[PDB]
Amino acid sequence: VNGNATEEVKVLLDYIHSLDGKILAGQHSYNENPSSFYNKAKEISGKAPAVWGTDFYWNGKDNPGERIVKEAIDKYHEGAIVTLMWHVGQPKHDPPFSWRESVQGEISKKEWDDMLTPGTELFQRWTQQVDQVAVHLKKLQEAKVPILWRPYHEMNGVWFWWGNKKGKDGFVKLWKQLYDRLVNHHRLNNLIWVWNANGPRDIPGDQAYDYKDFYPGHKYVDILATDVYHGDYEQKDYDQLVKLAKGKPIALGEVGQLPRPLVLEAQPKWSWFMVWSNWIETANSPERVKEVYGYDKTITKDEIQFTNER
Repeated sequence: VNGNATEEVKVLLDYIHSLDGKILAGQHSYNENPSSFYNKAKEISGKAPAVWGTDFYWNGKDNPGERIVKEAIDKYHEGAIVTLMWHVGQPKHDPPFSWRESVQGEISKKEWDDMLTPGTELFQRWTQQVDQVAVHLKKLQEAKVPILWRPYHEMNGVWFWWGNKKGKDGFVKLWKQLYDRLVNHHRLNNLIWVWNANGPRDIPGDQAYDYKDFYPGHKYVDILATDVYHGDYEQKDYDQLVKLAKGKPIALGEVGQLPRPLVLEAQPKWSWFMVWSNWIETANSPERVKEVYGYDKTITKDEIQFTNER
């Protein structure tokens, strides 16, 4: 969607568009030890994941960005595909951001509106929090690393402060404001924009609403993704996301229980999956990890081949 996209983004997006039934194996790690569960997945399966993921979440004393960037460049240099997300507290707060009180804290309609209104204190504070991540994305651009960038994820859920914000002044306006700041202000051209929702559900106190109610338009999204835990690979949910994506790639942005081959045969459009940290052990038997990593359509790091290198 970025006319100024770098060559590594165009190469990676062409590769993802070419998967046509194949799926990249991926693994997320907490940024405190940003490859610890990537390495565990390799120990369990015998193969390194194709996709390496971590998170800019500033939950501890120190800004994690430098540590993340150093390992992302190393993993890219090792041949992995890099994905990054960003748990973050509210503009009204400072890091480290409390999980319960900030990331999942309440936000008023006025505070939300102010964060989307240039000139207010909350908009100014929001720009500063964005810039604390942008500086690291810019270092990754200088290293020529393309990023599967998944900001403000699970936005159809009710649990995050940015969640369940409907209407033209809701989530889609936050997405576009972040897009403008990163692409136009910071001239970040190495990002692939992954709009990463949650599987919908109508559970009291724990709802996640329809995908389309939070989609900012094709102009602002490269890839659509969803998070599927408990093995809940519903065919109808897959059909809903494929319909919204209208030819854009889709992916399993987070999973716990891995998708079995039968699920992947029925749902071939998933372009990657990313297991959430130690769910690689707690939600999957070693046999299941090996079954999925060994499936003929699953691509691990050693198997990535860009068509221009053949």
